Amino acid sequence: MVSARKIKDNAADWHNLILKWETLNDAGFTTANNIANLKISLLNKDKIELDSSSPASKENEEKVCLEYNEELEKLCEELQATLDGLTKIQVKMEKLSSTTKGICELENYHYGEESKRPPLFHTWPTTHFYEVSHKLLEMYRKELLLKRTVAKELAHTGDPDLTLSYLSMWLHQPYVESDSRLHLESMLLETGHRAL
Amino acid sequence: MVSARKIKDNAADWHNLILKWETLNDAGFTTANNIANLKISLLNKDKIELDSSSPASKENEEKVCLEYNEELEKLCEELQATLDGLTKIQVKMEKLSSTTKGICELENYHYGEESKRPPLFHTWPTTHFYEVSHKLLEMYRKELLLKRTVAKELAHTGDPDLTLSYLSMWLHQPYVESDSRLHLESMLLETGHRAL
Amino acid sequence: TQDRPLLAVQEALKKCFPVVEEQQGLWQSALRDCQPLLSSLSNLAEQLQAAQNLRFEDVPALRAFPDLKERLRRKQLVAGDIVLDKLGERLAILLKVRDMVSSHVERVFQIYEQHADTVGIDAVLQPSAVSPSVADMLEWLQDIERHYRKSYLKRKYLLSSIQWGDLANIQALPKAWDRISKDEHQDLVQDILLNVSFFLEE
Amino acid sequence: TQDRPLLAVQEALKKCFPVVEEQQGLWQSALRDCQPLLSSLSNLAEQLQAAQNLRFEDVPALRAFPDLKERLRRKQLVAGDIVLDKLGERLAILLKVRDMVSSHVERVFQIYEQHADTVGIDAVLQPSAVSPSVADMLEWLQDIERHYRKSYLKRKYLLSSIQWGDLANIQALPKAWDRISKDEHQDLVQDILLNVSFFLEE
Repeated sequence: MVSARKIKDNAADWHNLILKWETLNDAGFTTANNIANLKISLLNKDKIELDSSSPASKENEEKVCLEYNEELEKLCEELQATLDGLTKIQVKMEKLSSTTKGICELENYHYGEESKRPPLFHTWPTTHFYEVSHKLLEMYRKELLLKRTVAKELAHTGDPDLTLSYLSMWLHQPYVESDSRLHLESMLLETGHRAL
Repeated sequence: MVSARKIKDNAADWHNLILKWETLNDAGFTTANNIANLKISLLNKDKIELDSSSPASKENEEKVCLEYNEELEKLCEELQATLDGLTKIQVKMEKLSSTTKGICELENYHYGEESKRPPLFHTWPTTHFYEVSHKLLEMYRKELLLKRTVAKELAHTGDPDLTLSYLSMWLHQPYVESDSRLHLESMLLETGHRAL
Repeated sequence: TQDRPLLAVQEALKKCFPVVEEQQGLWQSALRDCQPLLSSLSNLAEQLQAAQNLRFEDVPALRAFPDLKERLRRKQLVAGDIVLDKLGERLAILLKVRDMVSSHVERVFQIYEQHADTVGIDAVLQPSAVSPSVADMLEWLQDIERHYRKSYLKRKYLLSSIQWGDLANIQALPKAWDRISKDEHQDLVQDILLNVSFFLEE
Repeated sequence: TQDRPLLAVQEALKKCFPVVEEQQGLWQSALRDCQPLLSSLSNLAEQLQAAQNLRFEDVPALRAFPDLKERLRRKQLVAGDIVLDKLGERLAILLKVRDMVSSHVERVFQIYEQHADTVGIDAVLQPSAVSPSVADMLEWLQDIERHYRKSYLKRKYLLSSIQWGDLANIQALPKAWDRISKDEHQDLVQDILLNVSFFLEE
């Protein structure tokens, strides 16, 4: 009953953490888009330095490069703050999958070894809550590791088609399958959160 | 970008129309030269008529005066057909100078009035494409009006030294200064037709 | 008939223009939803094109990332069909607005044709101090019925360019979409409802 | 080298809009000639009205010549028919402007109906960078043809209602005449000729 309430409690926290992930991802996409506009504005200024090639654009190359650096490191720290925010979510997500992970370990043990399985709610056995908690966790573990790589390489790259694809992966997150919203509803309707 | 393609298009059409002018000028010089030789051939035959016997009336004079006139009117229509051809070219010249004129009309607003004008290609502002289209137009506009006057007076005149000077002006064309060939290359090398 | 055979027409107009006022509110609330939808169509078009250009790439960062090039493409198309389905919902709103006005105006014109020979040609053309003439009331409803029907055709045909799949064409969708609005009579439905604002509250 | 059946329609429009500009010049120069003429009509209406109010009264000083009311009125009515004859000349100008646009546009529409099945439904709707779509070109000429015919009706009906007596109506003629313009779309023809001003010079 306490393990049953914690399954319902984890099911609720899984929904809240997903909303926190997509919300922080929106603020991160704004920072990343500003990084892209900073790379494009620097390339645009590089053409202006080649047009007004007087002995005053080679000085403004140093002025613009310093404003570019100070804003780039500020956006890198802002984007790293978004990474840390998504990492705290991922830590809580691993904590939700590991907390559930203990429940069935002692639930199948309390009654010997396979004698009869009591349903925690109306139908879903305790094992089925793992297949959702593990798939949801592995999806965001891959997504977090990808978003880290995109954050590092976005500032280093200069290719336009690569910058667009970098922003593309960040906006719509790939590793989180589209069916993840349905698997969440299949568990929220089971635990009693979603209205009957 | 759209201003760049239409400027390059005008640079090509400006070159093509010049070639049509010099070709029609050759056919026009052939027609005009035939008129000059026709005036001289009649004078030479008039000297032969004075070397003829006194007991001779205008037997061949009536035949020659009609064939000479009919051929003169035929050559006047042939030369006028060349004039009309060069006039259609000059109309297209005015269409090229007003089209370029409109390109800079929207170029001066895009960059306010306090910022430098970025060159449409490598070393040419949009305003400079107008100053060439206007001077080139003024040259052939003057030349067209002269070719009209020379064509009208060539058939009317009988002065030998005046006829020779008439052919000289159609041949070299005075109003078309020698610098027209260099300004044409300065357009094509910029727009990307001629290799820099 | 009534004590005045024109009262049946004035009552039809007093009920028709407030309906046109509601339909213009839905017509504009749908066109505003289409500005970011077409912007997201041009946005996904740029992403899809750049991603397809980079099928030959060998990024060192792309290591230990399986099916990433494959999933991104599928994920872009899913988000694209969502924008297309929402645009189809907005066309349904614009079509419903068109069918509403094209039906109310036809019903008001049927009421007019019942008493066309009995009201008199002088009562229709005669305006009041604050209400325009009943003839201009009907003719303005004819211009409104034209504005919605003539715009809905261009709205659907221009939004059929998605069938070409041309990444360059769908990138200029918001550029040509805003052209349909500015080229039409943008200040027409709100301006006709202004001259009749005195006739409604009688 | 180019689309042939579209050049016949493009040349028809390049020759039609300059005609609309000329007809608008006479149309506006005629409505301006009606502003002081109707003002003098309201003046003569006030004189005839005040004289008619005091045609049955008997002021002792004017009793010395009792044949004064007859002469004064005849002189007032003569100046009234002079204004009416000049106003009829301006209606002839507005009639000529209406007949020229309603006939030339029909001729341009004959050229369009010759190639309606050959140009293609896609070529008409497609606009240029500075020239509107050929569909908007024709529909705007229909709106101008409507504007002149719908205004000529109000100009002619209002200038024929003055003959039906009513001493008060001819005193309020400039009030309802200036209403004809303000109630319609006065700034309509000048805006259509503005969007097509780029199409005329090639």
